[PDB]
Amino acid sequence: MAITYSIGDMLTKLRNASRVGHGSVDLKMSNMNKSILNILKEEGYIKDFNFLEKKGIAFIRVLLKYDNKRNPVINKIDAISTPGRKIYSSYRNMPRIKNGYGILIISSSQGVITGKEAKDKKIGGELICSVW
Amino acid sequence: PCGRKRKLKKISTHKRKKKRRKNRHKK
Amino acid sequence: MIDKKQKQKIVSEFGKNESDTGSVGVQIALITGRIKYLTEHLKINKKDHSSKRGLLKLVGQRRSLLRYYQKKDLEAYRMLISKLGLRK
RNA sequence: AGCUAGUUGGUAGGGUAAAUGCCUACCAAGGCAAUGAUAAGUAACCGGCCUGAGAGGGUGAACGGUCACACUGGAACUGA
RNA sequence: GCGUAAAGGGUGAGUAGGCGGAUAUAUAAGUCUAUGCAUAAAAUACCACAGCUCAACUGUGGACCUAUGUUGGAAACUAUAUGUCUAGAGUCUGAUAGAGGAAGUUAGAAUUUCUGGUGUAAGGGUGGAAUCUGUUGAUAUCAGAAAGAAUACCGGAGGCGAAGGCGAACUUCUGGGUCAAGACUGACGCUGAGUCACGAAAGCGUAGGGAGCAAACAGGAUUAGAUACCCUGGUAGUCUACGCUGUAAACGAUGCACACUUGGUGUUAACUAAAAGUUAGUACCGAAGCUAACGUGUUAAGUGUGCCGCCUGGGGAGUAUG
RNA sequence: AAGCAAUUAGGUAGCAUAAAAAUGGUCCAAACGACUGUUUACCAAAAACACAGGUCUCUGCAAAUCUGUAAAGAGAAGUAUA
RNA sequence: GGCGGCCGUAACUAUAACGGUCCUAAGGUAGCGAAAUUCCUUGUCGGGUAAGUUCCGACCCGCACGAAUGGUGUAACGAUUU
Repeated sequence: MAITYSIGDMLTKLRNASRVGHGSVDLKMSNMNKSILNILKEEGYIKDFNFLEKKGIAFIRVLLKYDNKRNPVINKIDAISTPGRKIYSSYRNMPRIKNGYGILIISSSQGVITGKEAKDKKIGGELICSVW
Repeated sequence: PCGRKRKLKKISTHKRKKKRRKNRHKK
Repeated sequence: MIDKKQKQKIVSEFGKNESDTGSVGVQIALITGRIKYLTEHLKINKKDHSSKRGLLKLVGQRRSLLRYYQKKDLEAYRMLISKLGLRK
């Protein structure tokens, strides 16, 4: 099967649905996927996400958010760390994505947290993805 | 493709094969 | 061919019960039976190459299952190889 | 692309300020190697120097530390 | 970066290796932190402040990295150890399509040769001729016998297989795929350096067979010449059994696998009585996107990653040498 | 003296210790024939002949072939893989 | 069993890839070549030697090599020749 990304699969599905301009997208469900979508939700990139059922398997249905002119909120969403190339960073060397206009998402000792929260709590970890 | 490059390769191959045929049976 | 009767017979022997087809021991035993009658067939029909490819795919499947079983349940693995004759 | 036969390890002994095949006498055939042994070529090493946004690349002048050598090849004495 | 510029291995099965669903607990190797604590001699390198008339130069302090060791913590992720689940992948059951492969039998058309009748001067061939065949009875026509090779029609914007490839008919042996609530195992997976297996045609060894076709070769023509194109002949080879060779424009010039991303028009198989739709393929056009352009476009060359192979100006050169 | 022996260590003696006799000279390159063999008894032992291997051709059995005027015999108490 | 001659021709000189012509059943391909074959000849050059008509490696102007009277090589073998 070599899924190789419970993370990149959802990222790619979300990216594709967002650019074609769908209303909702329907992802596999995991603790990290939930955490990431939660961070998106606070940051105002997605409207909401719900938990569901199909054939006894749980899904996450995410409500894509666009402006009134159908320009997506997500512009570019892309992975940094990667099974063949794992990228870790200290809390000082954390990149500020696009001069802060975007957000960085990392996995740290205290859970999956945004870059600003990682800086404010003085913790660092794996660089999951960058969204702007 | 223009095919001049393929022609170049062809004549090279012919010359090399001719060399080998000439030096066959020699010992 | 391995007829339905010996198929079910080996299932009954090797599984925990009558419905336990999918367990690893049943898997390996069935593939071993297939390998045996195929090596018999290919001993005769030496220029048969599609069959040889099928045999080799079966052998690879058996090795894969054997590694998984030996890693997970070791003593069952040694009992199984000793019973089936698969050398180590 | 195979190499090593004091070569690998063991038991005693020689010797050393001191461990060790460092050396010797016996007992085994072992040891290393496509996760690169062995071989050939090149080269003193480092703190550093030059370059470059950085990562890197090249490099080992002077100065400072270590190592090796003092015509070529050996050997022991004196002595902490 | 690898469709066409140099770059995807001919194809597959797999060892080492790399990577890999959901979830619980423990370990703390990786990672992160107290930029704890030390060690990273001095000078040099960075920032200030000073002394040589300044600068170079020189001196006193202050640090920024990141490198190792160690102390106490955090645990998401990778890793380690023990479990749990089923949606991935398999086994079992049922249904079903197919030139898939191997072995053993059989068939007819057509052609050639041989034998026996009828019958006479041409046949054959080209842009035009000739060589050749024929008065030893040709060609044509009728009947019989023998051998070899290949399978019209079905037959295609098909089908199957990993690829090469596979089409007269039957049996035996045998490989793979697809669909489903239809239960079982519970991540058992992806890719894969060496290695192994297969691999059109040509070629080689041994032993047969040899109708037709046909390198080499011979003759007749075209031409200044014709070691060719054309014509008449013709030996290997083409065929069978076994053992080697392992090369192709072996091409979709596009490696494999998974998760996604508007449609139009046909077509194959299955489910459904059939339409009608779905699923798994297989073709054409085409929106967005992509592309140097050509083009590609749910069978991506689109958006992502896993692993392998390969490229770094042309000639010399896939040569010399090992 | 050790050691089962082969050898090992020490000592002794000589110019010489497989002490006598018996008991390979070796290396490099070329020509011819592959090779072991055979041949001119009595001047030629070779590069000649033979050889396994190869090709052509003959022979359907009262076979080809050979010896004889013949019968007959060999081929063969064999059968084209002969 | 057989497997040819003559003549002319290139940015000197040399040769002749090429062309013409006569004749024949067809005019010697691969490979080899002063050879167990080469008369001229102790051809020419290189190696070996202080000095090499022999020997080895080549050149090709092969009097008069040549493909089962086999051609060119070849590990091993030889009371053979050098």
